[PDB]
Amino acid sequence: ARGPKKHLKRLAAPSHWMLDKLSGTYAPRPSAGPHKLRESLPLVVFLRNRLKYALNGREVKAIMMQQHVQVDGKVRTDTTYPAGFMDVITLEATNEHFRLVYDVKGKFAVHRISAEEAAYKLGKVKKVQLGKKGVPYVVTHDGRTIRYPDPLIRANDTVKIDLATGKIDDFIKFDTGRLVMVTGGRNLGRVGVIVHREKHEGGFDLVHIKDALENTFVTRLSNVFVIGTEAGKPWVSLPKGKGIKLSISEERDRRRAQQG
Amino acid sequence: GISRDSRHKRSATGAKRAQFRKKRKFELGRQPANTKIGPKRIHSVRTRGGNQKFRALRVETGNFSWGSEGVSRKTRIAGVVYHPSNNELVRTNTLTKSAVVQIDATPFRQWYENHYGATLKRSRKVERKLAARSGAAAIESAVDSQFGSGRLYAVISSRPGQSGRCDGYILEGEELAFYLRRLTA
Amino acid sequence: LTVQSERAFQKQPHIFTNPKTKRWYKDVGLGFKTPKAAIEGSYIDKKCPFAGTVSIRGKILTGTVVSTKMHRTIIIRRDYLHYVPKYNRYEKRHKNVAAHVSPAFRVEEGDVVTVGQCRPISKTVRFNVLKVSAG
RNA sequence: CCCGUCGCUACUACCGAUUGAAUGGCUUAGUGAGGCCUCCGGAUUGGCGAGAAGCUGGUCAAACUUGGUCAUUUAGAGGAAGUAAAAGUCGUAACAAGGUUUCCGUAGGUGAACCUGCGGAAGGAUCAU
RNA sequence: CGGCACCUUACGAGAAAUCAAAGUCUUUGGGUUCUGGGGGGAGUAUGGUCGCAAGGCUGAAACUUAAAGGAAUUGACGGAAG
RNA sequence: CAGCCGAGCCUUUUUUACUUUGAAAAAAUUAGAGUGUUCAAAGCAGGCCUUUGCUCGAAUAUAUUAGCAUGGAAUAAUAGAAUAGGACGUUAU
RNA sequence: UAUCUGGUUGAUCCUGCCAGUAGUCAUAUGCUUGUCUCAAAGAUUAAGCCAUGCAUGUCUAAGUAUAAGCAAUUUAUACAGUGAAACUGCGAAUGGCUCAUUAAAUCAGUUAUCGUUUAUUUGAUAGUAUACUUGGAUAACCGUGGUAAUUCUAGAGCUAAUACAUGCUUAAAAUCCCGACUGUUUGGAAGGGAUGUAUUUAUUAGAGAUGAUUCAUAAUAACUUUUCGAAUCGCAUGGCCUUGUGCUGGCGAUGGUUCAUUCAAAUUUCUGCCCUAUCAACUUUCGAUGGUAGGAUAGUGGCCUACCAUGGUUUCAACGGGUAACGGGGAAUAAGGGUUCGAUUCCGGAGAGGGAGCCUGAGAAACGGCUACC
RNA sequence: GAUAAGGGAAGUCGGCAAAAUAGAUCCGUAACUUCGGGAUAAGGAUUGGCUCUAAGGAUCGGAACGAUCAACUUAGAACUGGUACGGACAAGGGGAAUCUGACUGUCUAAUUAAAACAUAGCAUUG
Ligand SMILES: CC[C@H]1CN2CCc3cc(OC)c(OC)cc3[C@@H]2C[C@@H]1C[C@H]1NCCc2cc(O)c(OC)cc21
Ligand SMILES: [Mg+2]
Ligand SMILES: [Mg+2]
Ligand SMILES: [Mg+2]
Ligand SMILES: [Mg+2]
Ligand SMILES: [Mg+2]
Ligand SMILES: [Mg+2]
Ligand SMILES: [Mg+2]
Ligand SMILES: [Mg+2]
Ligand SMILES: [Mg+2]
Ligand SMILES: [Mg+2]
Ligand SMILES: [Mg+2]
Ligand SMILES: [Mg+2]
Ligand SMILES: [Mg+2]
Ligand SMILES: [Mg+2]
Ligand SMILES: [Mg+2]
Ligand SMILES: [Mg+2]
Ligand SMILES: [Mg+2]
Ligand SMILES: [Mg+2]
Ligand SMILES: [Mg+2]
Ligand SMILES: [Mg+2]
Ligand SMILES: [Mg+2]
Ligand SMILES: [Mg+2]
Ligand SMILES: [Mg+2]
Ligand SMILES: [Mg+2]
Ligand SMILES: [Mg+2]
Ligand SMILES: [Mg+2]
Ligand SMILES: [Mg+2]
Ligand SMILES: [Mg+2]
Ligand SMILES: [Mg+2]
Ligand SMILES: [Mg+2]
Ligand SMILES: [Mg+2]
Ligand SMILES: [Mg+2]
Ligand SMILES: [Mg+2]
Ligand SMILES: [Mg+2]
Ligand SMILES: [Mg+2]
Ligand SMILES: [Mg+2]
Ligand SMILES: [Mg+2]
Ligand SMILES: [Mg+2]
Ligand SMILES: [Mg+2]
Ligand SMILES: [Mg+2]
Ligand SMILES: [Mg+2]
Ligand SMILES: [Mg+2]
Ligand SMILES: [Mg+2]
Ligand SMILES: [Mg+2]
Ligand SMILES: [Mg+2]
Ligand SMILES: [Mg+2]
Ligand SMILES: [Mg+2]
Ligand SMILES: [Mg+2]
Ligand SMILES: [Mg+2]
Ligand SMILES: [Mg+2]
Repeated sequence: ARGPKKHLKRLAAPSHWMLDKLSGTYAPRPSAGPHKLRESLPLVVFLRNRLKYALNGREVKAIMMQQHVQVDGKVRTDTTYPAGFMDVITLEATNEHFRLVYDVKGKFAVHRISAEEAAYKLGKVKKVQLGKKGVPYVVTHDGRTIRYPDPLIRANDTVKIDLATGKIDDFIKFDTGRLVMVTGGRNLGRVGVIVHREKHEGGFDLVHIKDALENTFVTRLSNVFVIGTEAGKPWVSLPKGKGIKLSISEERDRRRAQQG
Repeated sequence: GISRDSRHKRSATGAKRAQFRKKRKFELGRQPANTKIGPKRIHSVRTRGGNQKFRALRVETGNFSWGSEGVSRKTRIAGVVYHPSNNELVRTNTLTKSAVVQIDATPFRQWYENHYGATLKRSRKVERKLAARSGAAAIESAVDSQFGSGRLYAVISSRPGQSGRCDGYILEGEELAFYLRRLTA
Repeated sequence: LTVQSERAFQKQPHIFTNPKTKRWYKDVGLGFKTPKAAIEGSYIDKKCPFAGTVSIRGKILTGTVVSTKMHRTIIIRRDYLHYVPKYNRYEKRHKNVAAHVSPAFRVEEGDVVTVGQCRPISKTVRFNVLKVSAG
């Protein structure tokens, strides 16, 4: 109606932000950016609701206006900047590096990483095509455009971005046996290897994935993210739980043993 | 104003539809350019997204292509001789797309004679180059005959009310024979 | 029946036959075979899936032809059972879908055709015939 | 026990001359603001250009008058009902073979119930000679 | 074999009278058409349609009302029989 | 030892409907796990010997016609070889 | 809690309703009311009418400061701190409210854009065949005012830009066309033009992507009331000597073409809406269904025009009428199946007294914008 | 025999007389009905001139095509003018009701044309 919306009602916010109902009428509307609104995590949510460094939105803005927060090695001062999957957030004042990777419960884990691993990131190739003057380029899942990619790189592949020069270190071809994290649907956050890709021309290709505990699930290729060349060899540190889904009874047993 | 919405029509079953909402700006139309022949007069139109369209209200010349020869030249437009949509556009000389027009033949005759040497003082190398181009210099009879009148048949390919250009290609082959039959009747 | 029956010359756009007739066609994909009447024919149809500029994408439907009285357009009847949960039973219902048929196909009322979705090519036509089974 | 005219009171709805009345939507025709596009125009104002008022023809089209139609309310002399109230007048049609068995369809007649003809039914007063 | 019926019983049904279907229905489902939803107002008013007409078919509402009704029992009564 | 499902071989070995499973399916609301808001309605908190910090969480089901993908072939439809214009010859001429 | 009870009779068993009974995230009202937590609330009738006040403004070191403003003399005689007024930019198209219209419409789930526009964010992307830096306006300001009256403004005099309008600076080749001369068996050539990117055609690759394209991209010939390839702003001030205002250069603001991305938008496939036949035929003059060409649009499309066919929907309920009808998530009650409700905390739609038309802008047919009628 | 400001039947027994309407094309058309009508109901729009366009045929030739010849009808468009145009002529006013005769028809030549006569239909008589 006459133009873009600028507000986000609290109840209409993505559920994986884990916002409380009664704290207010509105929720942080993520800005336009590398990641989609529904699949992002604004820095205000990360710094106040997750890390609890800031006590309120005034404080998260005070933190970010002092140039502390970096996303993918670049300073961001937008409190609603849409950080997303595989993004690296650096707070060198506290000497902390985080990567936004889904945990098996469907949420963005607070996943601390070493400084050496915080120097790169992975990106799922969305499309490969030719730019002006016949220069090929790759579009990753976070909207990055890398020119002159390896001519072997195709869609659904994973590239390793140097994240300081923006170049491609090396890549992983999408194929059977590759380590995968699921980035959408009800299997979001699970980690396994590709068992069989079932093609459907004009429809949605389906990928069969086997967990490390030999559990098999099916998910859309659009929800499939290659993160490693084989089982047990991920190119990034996995969050606690290793993307292994436990039943609610198993979780209850594990909590009973963990707590006594 | 002019609206392109489908709400005002009656359904495929014939039922009249009730009025759903007021006319929206993203479904507007505007008025035809009705391009004539005369000294160039072009008005810009501010379109959706801040883009620009050009209403050619009057044009004299255009870019016309000889497809077989692979050459394009800017030439005057003499008049509209045939229009498959409405004969009143022929009567009033209104330039739209797919209008059959007569264009000045001089730039193409000049290119042809300079390129091949025939009709419709040189060095030895130039004469040899022309001799090499010979054999391919024989064109269709129906096209050759027009050069006597100095005016070639062409069909407008651009949309003058959209781009401000009145461009086209020279009629050839069975398409030319088709419109020749249409003209003579 | 002649190809050049209109006030304008009928031809495929930007397909040039140099005098000093070349036909363009394409396969529509989704495992549908291009009829040889399209590869080898002479009709001109901008709305044909195989020789025209339309593309097949979206839904693939099948139905029974109930009308061929329009030029290059048919109406197919799709029969289905609608479930009424209160009575735990069904009722017969139907919907009429208008589809474009290219001259590469010959259809009569009673045939079963497979139509693929295309861009709106008329007020009521959004489907375009891809396959015909005689009835 | 009980039926119907007739008489009193009250209420509800109906028909009804009045080419009755009022309110709202849609619409033919006529008239038609205004914007937009276009056509000239050329106050004045920079060095051929910019350009206001206005003008031509279109386009979208509010709004008014008449007519038509749809819809919702409402008056009415008089006419003809229904119900409630009390069991007032006249009779006694039904319930017993209710004193002419009753009832149905149909058609005449008549203060009223009703009576009569024709053909049916038993829900008969006969499951039977 | 087909009919028109009848007699007995009640497995069974039914409120009962009664019913070989009015049974095989709370142990509820063989197929299918029509009709009813307390008594009146009322098969009336209105609109439509058929009819020469008489009328047929379709068909309300306001209002009013605590019963109306079915089968059977005992008694009372009968210008019914014994 | 029986029983219950799944298999795999050997025995001459066209269109649906239906049903299974899956993918994708907003939150709030509903059901429901955890959690002494002093109880509760709620909320999504919270807990640790008292912490220049450590640390469980924020589950899970349901949606249901339609569409998509999928396993099954009972039940109910549909088509085929009758003027043969029928089927196979994979390397038949 | 898968429940019933009173009323027809002298008594009986039924049919059957009336009455009783409980709940309501269901309203009103009467009587009554001590505490804690939580909390709806001018929807219904009148999308009826409104006094008054407020509800949308906005400046960083980084667009423009000669305030005849304040403040201090300081690294500063171009300015330098702070800072009204104005110009410029952006926002005002979000939010909030309401439910009048609306019955294949909205909406829900599910699709599509190989059918389009997209400010902004985020990635990429431009050496292209007067320069030590171009002009002339205007506001604020000063002072002359006119009107009873308004967020009215008029003459005259100044003056700025990231406002407005223009304009150069550059690699190395190489390729193509014309071609004086020349070689003279067809080669060499002086001299002229053209190369980036946008626009619009025509003709060629496309035998890297897609299920699929006339896709991406490239090439040839031209075209264009010629798009833009920075005449901008703050802080630091470094390096090389050929010590000349010499040559070079660090972190940033803002901006810019195209592609991608994101926030969106517009159309769009399939199936699904309550009562009514005392609504059975409807649509098609003057678009109804389809074909061809065009116009218009951001783009598809009878969206509109011209010509041509005679089509399209319907007892599987079309069309018409009613709705005390915005749709859905949901709500009440509930053995199961159901019945009833949903103006209303979220999502979609629509409207801003009734209509209609527009300006600006990426975005509005906007109403705390304008124009006209009622 | 014409015309007439403003009003518009107030005139008169009474709209008597006059006026208004009028051709053609297209649109639209109620009650009632003996279903045939009512009906030109009512009520609207257009119409000139000029310049064009389209459609509608015949006979020959072996042909969905050529040759030759030919009549005025209809439809559309542009332009044009003191908005005029069935330009003179020609040419319905209309509607709602009551009484009455069914209708077409007939008579009092020279004061009455009617509701009178006749009529079809119905009935009676010889
Ligand atoms: C010279 C002839 C005219 C003269 N004008 C002068 C103006 C005038 C104006 C009038 O009014 C404006 C008017 O009113 C009537 C009459 C006149 C007379 C009438 C006369 C002819 C006429 N005479 C009497 C009757 C009659 C019969 C006919 O057969 C007939 O045919 C030839 C004609 C006549
Ligand atoms: Mg809003
Ligand atoms: Mg796809
Ligand atoms: Mg059925
Ligand atoms: Mg109505
Ligand atoms: Mg009696
Ligand atoms: Mg009697
Ligand atoms: Mg007697
Ligand atoms: Mg008697
Ligand atoms: Mg008698
Ligand atoms: Mg007698
Ligand atoms: Mg018996
Ligand atoms: Mg019997
Ligand atoms: Mg009843
Ligand atoms: Mg009783
Ligand atoms: Mg209200
Ligand atoms: Mg409210
Ligand atoms: Mg309401
Ligand atoms: Mg109001
Ligand atoms: Mg209301
Ligand atoms: Mg209303
Ligand atoms: Mg913004
Ligand atoms: Mg088109
Ligand atoms: Mg078309
Ligand atoms: Mg309907
Ligand atoms: Mg409403
Ligand atoms: Mg409720
Ligand atoms: Mg609702
Ligand atoms: Mg509702
Ligand atoms: Mg609602
Ligand atoms: Mg609500
Ligand atoms: Mg809302
Ligand atoms: Mg609006
Ligand atoms: Mg308001
Ligand atoms: Mg208004
Ligand atoms: Mg507003
Ligand atoms: Mg408005
Ligand atoms: Mg307001
Ligand atoms: Mg007078
Ligand atoms: Mg007068
Ligand atoms: Mg008058
Ligand atoms: Mg008078
Ligand atoms: Mg008088
Ligand atoms: Mg008098
Ligand atoms: Mg008198
Ligand atoms: Mg007279
Ligand atoms: Mg008339
Ligand atoms: Mg007479
Ligand atoms: Mg006489
Ligand atoms: Mg006499
Ligand atoms: Mg007389």
